[PDB]
Amino acid sequence: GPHMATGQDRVVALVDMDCFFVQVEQRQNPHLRNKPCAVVAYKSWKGGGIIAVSYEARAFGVTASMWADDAKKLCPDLLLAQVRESRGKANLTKYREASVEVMEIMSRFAVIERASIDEAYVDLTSAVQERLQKLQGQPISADLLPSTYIEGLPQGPTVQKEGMRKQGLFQWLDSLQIDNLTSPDLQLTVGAVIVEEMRAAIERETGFQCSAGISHNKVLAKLACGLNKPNRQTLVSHGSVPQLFSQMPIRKIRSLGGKLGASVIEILGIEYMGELTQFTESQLQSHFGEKNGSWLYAMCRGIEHDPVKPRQLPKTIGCSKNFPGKTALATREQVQWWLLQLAQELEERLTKDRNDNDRVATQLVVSIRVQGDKRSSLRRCCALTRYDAHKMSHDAFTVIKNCNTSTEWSPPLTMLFLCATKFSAS
DNA sequence: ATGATGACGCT
DNA sequence: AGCGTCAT
Ligand SMILES: Nc1ccn([C@H]2C[C@H](O)[C@@H](COP(=O)(O)OP(=O)(O)OP(=O)(O)O)O2)c(=O)n1
Ligand SMILES: [Ca+2]
Ligand SMILES: [Ca+2]
Repeated sequence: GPHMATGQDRVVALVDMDCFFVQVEQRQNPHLRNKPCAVVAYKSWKGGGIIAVSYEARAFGVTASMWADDAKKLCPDLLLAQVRESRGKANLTKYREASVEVMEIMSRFAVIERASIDEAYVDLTSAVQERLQKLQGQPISADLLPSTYIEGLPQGPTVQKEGMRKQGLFQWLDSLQIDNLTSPDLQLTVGAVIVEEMRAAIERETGFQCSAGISHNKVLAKLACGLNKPNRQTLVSHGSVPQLFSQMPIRKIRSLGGKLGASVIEILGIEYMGELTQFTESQLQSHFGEKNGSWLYAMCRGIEHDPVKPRQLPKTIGCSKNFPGKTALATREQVQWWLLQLAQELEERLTKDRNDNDRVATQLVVSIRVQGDKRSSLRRCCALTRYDAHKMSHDAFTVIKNCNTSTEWSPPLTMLFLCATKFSAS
């Protein structure tokens, strides 16, 4: 139990666009539609680096971080769109703008947290209560959930994918107690009805398809989203967690895909998320720190309290370019010229941002990488007082020039990064 | 060695 | 403040 919390207090969705940069290019160029295709940055080196891949091309084994020339070996008919190039660098404006299209539609339904260029979390708790006030006690038909998967179902007593989806959904809805407006499962179900609507509106008004996850917190909603991609949505109930987590590799859960997840596996000698339940909160805290330990203890039971933050715009605006291998900047003149190119794109994006969103950045963060992967090697800041490219590139040079151990610059820089931050209204 | 981003934690 | 981790 009567005093044990179960993490069923919210309805949270994570919406993520399907092969996003590819859809943006396919909307614009109908020849690319329903074909194996990919988006590449640059062209000179091995046909360019693949940044995004349609599902038709994934069926040939093509992935991101492949060189286009190598992708062609797996998929000879592969079609390519390339990222716009401005001032000698890749420019993502087209995708940032398509992103705004989608975010503004989602923001009509509820408060969103912009999680990336093509993903947003939604807290649907209030919206769900609303929809439950209307539809006073009346059944939810499977027709309101035409693309929803219920994770863990069907169980017990078809041969095709859509057959299985529906069988599971029928089992789910048949068991659903609609007379209790406090039922966590009913609330998730209504949550999923709203997300069907949201996803319909996105596709109607933009042409873009997406997937979604619906559950009681962000981590489960994110996990749920990727269970049935593309163009589908997945409901992960509290009750589904023990079986789902029982064979779920630790690295699949958000924030456990890197070093901490590896420590968890190595120190505890476990593989799957469910196995974490057999450790006390104190043991987990002793191994991984108080915050991580408490987080892990709750999370392996499907419980997480990270709030959906009310934030629709990025908190930073940055411009970055890598200079790998022989292309690494070796002279002072090069460093200054590329700082200028970056500052000019940055100035362009800052002026737009100020006009649109009534805010101004006050700090300029300058970050470089040295040949050989020193320490980002180095990060320094200065005041951003004027949206002026020549001043910003000059200031950035001023704060990094001391790092030169040499007309010549050594060690060669393999990356430059300018980032505007610490925004104030207006 | 996708190269281009973005959010947040630690000290 | 500057570096590290984790992710799209
Ligand atoms: N390391 C990465 C990962 C992604 N992206 C870009 C290209 C993607 O189209 C977009 C969204 O990334 P996702 O990881 O969501 O991948 P997609 O949306 O392309 O595919 P999926 O349908 O698997 O989400 O961000 C990128 O530039 N660099
Ligand atoms: Ca995506
Ligand atoms: Ca994404």
